[PDB]
Amino acid sequence: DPEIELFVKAGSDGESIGNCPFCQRLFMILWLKGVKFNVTTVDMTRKPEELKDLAPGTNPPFLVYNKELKTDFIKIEEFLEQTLAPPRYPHLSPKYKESFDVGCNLFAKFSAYIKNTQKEANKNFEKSLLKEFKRLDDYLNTPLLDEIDPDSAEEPPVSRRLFLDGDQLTLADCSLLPKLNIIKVAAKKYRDFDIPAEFSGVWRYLHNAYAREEFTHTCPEDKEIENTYANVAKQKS
Repeated sequence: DPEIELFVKAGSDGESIGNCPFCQRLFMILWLKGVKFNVTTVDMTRKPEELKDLAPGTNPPFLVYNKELKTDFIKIEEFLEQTLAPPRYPHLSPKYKESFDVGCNLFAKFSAYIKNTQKEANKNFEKSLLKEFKRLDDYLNTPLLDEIDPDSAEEPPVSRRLFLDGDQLTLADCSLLPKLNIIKVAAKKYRDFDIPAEFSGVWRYLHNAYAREEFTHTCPEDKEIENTYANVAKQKS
């Protein structure tokens, strides 16, 4: 294997894994590739010391691959998917771009919702979030074009696939799952929001996903997520 060290955001104690969904994204990618790697946390309250190195534009997440520094979010993902490739490593890119797009819109609506300072606007922001969850629910319940149901074969009426793009974890899941974890924790804490039980596709996905260590063991403690929104989630009225 190559020498890989992933530098992620440290939590409140300056040591634990912090709330950083792109850090978690990269953590999951490395785990799913099956490559040997280390994860080091960076205490962003001690930048002069922790930011070694440097090149001032270096900020977590960043990664050192055989001594080469790699930076800037998606560029790191692209490099890893390219370099850790078959025959030796598994291909993780999803077949369908839509598997990405459904996740980015959802997190944006949550962000608007959790940052809304006007309690009187809560109904609209909540409806907005729910509508995007319904989009995700629909995506997860609608069979993909290449989908073969294990029990009923091709062209099934409803989807029972495990994950966004099929039955294997892909980059699309590495993007969305950390964000879904954030939404679930933060929205419950600060808006008493639960993801509706009626969204059976979303819940099927969550159950499948929380059964995979690659996701659950890369999550920060819930309180790190709660800490992120402690100030911005305060409302007028």
